[PDB]
Amino acid sequence: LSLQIDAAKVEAQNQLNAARIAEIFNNMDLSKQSEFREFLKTVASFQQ
Amino acid sequence: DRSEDARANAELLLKGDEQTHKQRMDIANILQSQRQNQPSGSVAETPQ
Repeated sequence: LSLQIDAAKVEAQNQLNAARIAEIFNNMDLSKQSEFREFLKTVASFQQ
Repeated sequence: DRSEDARANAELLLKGDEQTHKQRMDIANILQSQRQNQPSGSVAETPQ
C-alpha cells in the first residue's frame, strides 16, 4: 500500500513537467518566428 | 537610413540632369563670345 502511493506521486510530477513543456516550447517557437519578421524588415529596407 | 539613402539617389540623379544643362549653357556663351571678339577687335581693339 505504501509503495503504491509513493510511486503515484512520482507519476504526477511527470504530468506537471509535461504541462510545462507544451506551453514553454510553444512560446519558444514564437520567439524565433517573431525574430524572422525583424530579419525580413532588414531585407525589405535593403531592396528599397 | 536606407529610406533617406533612396531619396538621396533621386537627388543625385536630378543633379546629373542639371549639370548637363549647366555644361550646355556655359560652353555656348564662351564660344559665342570667342567668335564675336575677333571681328570686334578688328575695328580697333577690345579684350574678350
